[PDB]
Amino acid sequence: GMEYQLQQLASLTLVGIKETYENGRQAQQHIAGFWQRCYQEGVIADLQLKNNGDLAGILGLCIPELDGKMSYMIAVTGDNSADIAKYDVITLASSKYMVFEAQGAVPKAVQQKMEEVHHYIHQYQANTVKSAPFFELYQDGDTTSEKYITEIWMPVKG
Repeated sequence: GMEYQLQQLASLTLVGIKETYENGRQAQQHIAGFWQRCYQEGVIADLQLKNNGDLAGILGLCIPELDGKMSYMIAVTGDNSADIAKYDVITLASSKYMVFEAQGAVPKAVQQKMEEVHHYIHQYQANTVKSAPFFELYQDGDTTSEKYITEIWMPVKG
């Protein structure tokens, strides 16, 4: 079902790498490959060394762009300093969130759930959702498992 938990975050510093796609659907078709490349290059290992634990996992941050484009940033919550400048180092502004769970193999289960979440918001949270970045949060585990849990954090007003 579309059960969620309300959570709130202070403003966070996110350190990572961003890719911008033409729109939401083209993003879905490139995101797995983007994760594969970051893994292959050692970017994931490097970001995990910077992970300060503010969020327990690594983020797939979805950044709706003003011109209709969709950016995806692979990132971790980190501390700010000159070092982080090699990567993109941005502030995710404080917000309340509805936090959903996708259970299943990454990326298919996450993209299925994300589609359900957008639909749920489109029907039932039209005037409560915020136009701000939203994210997938990945804990360690076996992401190929049909039992793997990914959190989906959608910003809401309040």
